[PDB]
Amino acid sequence: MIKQRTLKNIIRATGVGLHSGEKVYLTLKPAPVDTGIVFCRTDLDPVVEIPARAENVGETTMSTTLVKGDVKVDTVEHLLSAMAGLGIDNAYVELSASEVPIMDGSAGPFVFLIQSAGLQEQEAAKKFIRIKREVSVEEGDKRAVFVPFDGFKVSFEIDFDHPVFRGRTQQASVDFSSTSFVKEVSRARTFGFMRDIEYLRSQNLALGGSVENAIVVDENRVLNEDGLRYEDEFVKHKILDAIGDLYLLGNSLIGEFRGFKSGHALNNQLLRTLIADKDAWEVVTFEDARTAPISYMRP
Ligand SMILES: CS[C@@H](Cn1nnc2cc(C#Cc3ccc(CN4CCOCC4)cc3)ccc21)N(O)CO
Ligand SMILES: [Zn+2]
Repeated sequence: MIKQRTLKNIIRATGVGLHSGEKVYLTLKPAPVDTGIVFCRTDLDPVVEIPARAENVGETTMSTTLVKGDVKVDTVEHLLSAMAGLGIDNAYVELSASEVPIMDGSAGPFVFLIQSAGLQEQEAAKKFIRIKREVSVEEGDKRAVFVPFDGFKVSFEIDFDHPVFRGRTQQASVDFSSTSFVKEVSRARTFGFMRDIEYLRSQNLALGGSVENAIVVDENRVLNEDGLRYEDEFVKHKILDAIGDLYLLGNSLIGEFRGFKSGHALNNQLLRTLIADKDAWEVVTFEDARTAPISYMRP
């Protein structure tokens, strides 16, 4: 069977919240079968526990925020993308502050931390959610859609309001094999335009931003000394974001996501619309990994 996965070992990181500028201590702890990904704030008493689920999303401005009462965990999208990409089912994420650290602005550092700690296969079938029918949300010219697909595929188009490298649009389609995430998506950094960033900074937002954790685009050219990691790093980063939001379903998807200008807010609306449309999906397991539509890397 395709088995659930957790971490072999506890692993620890430190970093800064890009939004908050706060120093945060991050601990990833192994968890047992059918735990899911569960966030908790170690700096509160009592400690509060928030499953990484669509129903616990409270804010979607610039990032996905988990909320339970007045306790928040901000910027979950990059870490959840790493845990989706590697097929982690079960883990505790323990934070000393209200925001996941930004690291280098990609999922790369999280993937390496997880893959260092090692993956542990567990004696329980991994659960998948199979898209059996098309489900779409729109807001003006923005679109997000789930369509049936025997595997996992993301198609994404961004549409800037001015040309960047001579075009307003950037498109990528990734049909995921076991290695696609690590090779072609995980290293894609977050980005902003210099005028947007200066405005955000003025409003006391993006207090942990730097060239070390974000691509800065000064109108139509990249400011960062060493340039881009991928030709279309920007759309690859939006694919990373969508993968992190998708994992809030709490099980791995069999199907295709297609986004046109779809950010955390519309991605979250698509999740809620899919969940409400129960005839469009079904939970499934694969007792034979060899006949499954998805395969993960060896543990
Ligand atoms: C979780 S990130 C999010 C998208 N997002 N939301 N807010 C963001 C802010 C930034 C930033 C920035 C930044 C600020 C200051 C500097 C330094 N200065 C520059 C040059 O001049 C002087 C020195 C550098 C860079 C980048 C991405 C952002 N996201 O991907 C959600 O998914
Ligand atoms: Zn992002």
